[PDB]
Amino acid sequence: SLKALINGTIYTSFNPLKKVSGLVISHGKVIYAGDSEVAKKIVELSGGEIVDLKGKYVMPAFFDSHLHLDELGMSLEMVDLRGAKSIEELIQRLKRGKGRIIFGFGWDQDELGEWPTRKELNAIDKPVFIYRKCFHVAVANDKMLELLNLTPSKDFDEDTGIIKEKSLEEARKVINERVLTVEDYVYYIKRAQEHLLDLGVKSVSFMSVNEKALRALFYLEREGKLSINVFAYVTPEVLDKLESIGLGRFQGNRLTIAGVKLFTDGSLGARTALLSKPYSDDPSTSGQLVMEREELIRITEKARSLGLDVAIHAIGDKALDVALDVFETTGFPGRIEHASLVRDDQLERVKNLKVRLSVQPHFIISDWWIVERVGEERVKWVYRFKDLMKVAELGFSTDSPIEPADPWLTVDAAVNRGKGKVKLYELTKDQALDIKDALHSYTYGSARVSLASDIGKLEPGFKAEYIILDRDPLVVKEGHHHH
Amino acid sequence: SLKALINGTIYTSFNPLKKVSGLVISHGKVIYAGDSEVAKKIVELSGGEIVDLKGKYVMPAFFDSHLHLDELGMSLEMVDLRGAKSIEELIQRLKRGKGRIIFGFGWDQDELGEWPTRKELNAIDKPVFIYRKCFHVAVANDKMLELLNLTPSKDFDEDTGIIKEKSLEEARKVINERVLTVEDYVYYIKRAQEHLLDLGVKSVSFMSVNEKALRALFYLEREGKLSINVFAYVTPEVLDKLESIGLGRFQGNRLTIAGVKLFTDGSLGARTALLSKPYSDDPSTSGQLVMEREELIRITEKARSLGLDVAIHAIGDKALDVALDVFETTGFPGRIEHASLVRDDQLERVKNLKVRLSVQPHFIISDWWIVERVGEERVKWVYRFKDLMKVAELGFSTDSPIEPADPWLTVDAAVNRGKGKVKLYELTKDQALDIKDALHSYTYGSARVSLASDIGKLEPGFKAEYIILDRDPLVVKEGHHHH
Repeated sequence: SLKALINGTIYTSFNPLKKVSGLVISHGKVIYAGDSEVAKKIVELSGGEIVDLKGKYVMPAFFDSHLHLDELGMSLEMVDLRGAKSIEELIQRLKRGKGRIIFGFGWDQDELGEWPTRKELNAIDKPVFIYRKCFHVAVANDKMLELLNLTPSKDFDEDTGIIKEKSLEEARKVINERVLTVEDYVYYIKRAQEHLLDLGVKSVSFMSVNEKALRALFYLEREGKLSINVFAYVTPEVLDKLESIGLGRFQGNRLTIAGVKLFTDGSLGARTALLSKPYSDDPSTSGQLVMEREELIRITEKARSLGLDVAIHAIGDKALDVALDVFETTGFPGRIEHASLVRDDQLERVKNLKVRLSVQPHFIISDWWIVERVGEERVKWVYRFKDLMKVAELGFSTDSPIEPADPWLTVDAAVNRGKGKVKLYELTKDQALDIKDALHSYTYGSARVSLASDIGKLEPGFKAEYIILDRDPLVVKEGHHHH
Repeated sequence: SLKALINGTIYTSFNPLKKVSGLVISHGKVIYAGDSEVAKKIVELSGGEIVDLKGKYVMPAFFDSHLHLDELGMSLEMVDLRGAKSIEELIQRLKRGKGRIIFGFGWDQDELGEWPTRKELNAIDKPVFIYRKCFHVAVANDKMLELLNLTPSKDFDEDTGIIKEKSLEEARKVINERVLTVEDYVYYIKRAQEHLLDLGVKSVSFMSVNEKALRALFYLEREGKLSINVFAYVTPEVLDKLESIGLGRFQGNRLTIAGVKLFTDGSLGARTALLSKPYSDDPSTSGQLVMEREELIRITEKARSLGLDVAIHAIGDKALDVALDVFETTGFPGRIEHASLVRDDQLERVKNLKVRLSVQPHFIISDWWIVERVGEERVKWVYRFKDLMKVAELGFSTDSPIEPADPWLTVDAAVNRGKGKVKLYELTKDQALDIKDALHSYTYGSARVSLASDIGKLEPGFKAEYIILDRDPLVVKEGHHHH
């Protein structure tokens, strides 16, 4: 169809700020951006729909440059056990849960009075698997333990049903590869995309797409049931399978086979992020390197032989050195995920290697313990978005479901930096972004970081991914957007 | 870019005949078809290029619904040994050949005076593999035989270098899977597509895409070096590998993973096509079934589980029964390739199952021996294109490089049926098509047969694949098209 959007205020770009009064759209792409009367005239001659905006505002849709579509779907279906004050309350919540397997999250023995147990969870006549708050421990009943068939170890207590550390790593792998079916993944991804679409997020980079998530994505693409643009960054294990048929970058209608996702380190919360000096609240540790340079380089080169992008998780400042070493050696300006701790000296190296950065501003709000982890002397390195925007293309993301998916909450985090919420604000005030730069990062910034060359602006040649607002987005309080 | 094609005669459809004077094209798609002044006005308002046709004619580009892109590339690079009158002449031709391995075709011992031999071909300091006329026998030198490492049998004479029957089948498999590299396939496909593009063929169904051809296609697609639309029909072996990642129908920019290609029988020339009664010139044989129904159904269902199309080769009339049995049982209206012999009773079954047909009219010209194979009593079943067009969507193709790729030669074959060239004309006069129906079959007919829903017409919504002609294509002698 050929359509015009007329008689409204259409933002086509944020950096630089450009507004028009009329758009012409042909087959999902903008072909004219300018005067409202010209737009209407074009569509009158051609034949087609003329949409009266009636003074409403139009902006490019949000692009979340880093999330987990399958995990978001699971999270939306999970039983919420946060704030449960007794085993009784916990069992009552789990009994209301729907589906083949009852997944839950968020319980805390401090709230409950005691740990939940395998025996207590046997009262639910379904496999039950429940994550503790912070997702480093889980408890399972008999039926779920039968499905999991976990390797005996000290990290798996068979009597109490408590699964932690590497046994939890095993349990997650088994759930993701064996227990869940492709049909489950289709269901989870459908749920996630409808949630995102309702929030105005119309494009994503889906990180760590595994074998079954990829099968689900292919299914949804061929059925025309993918409702958002998905840039798939596969696991190394999936990359091996792509290589076996020679499938590299491939852009479909909604699905793009985009890249591979790699890890250098863990997280600051668990103290597994790799630092150049020990943790300030644990001087015995400096974090944990997940993969060595040689293996990271090998996977990067395999991906590059297929024209695929390479995204590397690096939270700690030493992990960033490792990630930058990989990109320097391969001569590929890749993307770095998180970039949570960046030293003053690393800013110029980021600039010189021309790397892309995907950051998650809502982590400022969630990670209240950050200054305890890194100390005051490293505070200036923390989530330094204003500094990073100067040296690299910067995209915004939520890492959903780790943070809420609502883009306005992440915009607020970047603009206001946890003012009145967390210690970090007072210490890092000068890193606050203005609303224009935040919206740019969450639209065109995210698209560029994801190598989506026709997304992020509403200028001619770009995909017509837009959202319609009642008010000027630059002028509304972030937490006050409706419907 | 937004462009207008104005001041010309643009055929947008052949059945029914529709002409306009102006087209507007946006991002490779037609968005307006109509008056020349309206088209120019649209592009003036929008901004963009206005192309003056200066009275020239425009038609949808040809769509060859069945060819072998890799084999066409190889054929164009091969040494032509047709008409070589001595071993001396043959060696002289092969010495002028370029490349790592010297491939040749078309020699005949009747022209040469004698068979060529391994020893004689040792005079060329490269691996040499030379097909006899009709491609059922080949001869190879020492170097090529080293590369091939063929299994000892009666069909492989190691002293003379003569390879035939199942040893030739082995040699071809080894060449295609092991001897040729992906880089060779990239080179062959590039050569083929430039040849086709120069002929006005802008879309193809590429049949029996093997593992390395698929790798090459993926490479060309990601590099943006595919210059024609390619609908890939993979081998069953490749289909297994698609299934391993869940890759089904997938439409990229130029490359579509479209389907799987299956075989019921052989060919009438070799008397391997499967007939319901013995051959008229060999009463001892009725042809040869390549694959049984159960296996054909299994592969069809595997493909259908991935939303992939299924194309079945059926030349003989009994082979057609087998193909129709597969489509009936699976409940899938698939496509049949060739449909060379169709009985009066099979016409209604074709109609009822709603199958698509890809036919090759130039076979009328090449297959001079056809009436000897099938006899006069089966002549009415032969290449009955007018009858078939009444009961099914019909696409035209060349099966290149088996026939010449020039679409005008195939148009002529359908319209004139070998008048003054072969016996078949006088016997099957009434099956001749008019030029409008031939052009329709070679554009929209071929697209529909290949499930290319946005190719084949120059109406709004369709891809702008067109060719520019000096004259009205409906009014020019077929063999008289220039440049």
